[PDB]
Amino acid sequence: GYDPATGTFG
Repeated sequence: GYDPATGTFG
């Protein structure tokens, strides 16, 4: 779920 690339959650 967590977006590591952008550092968000989607």
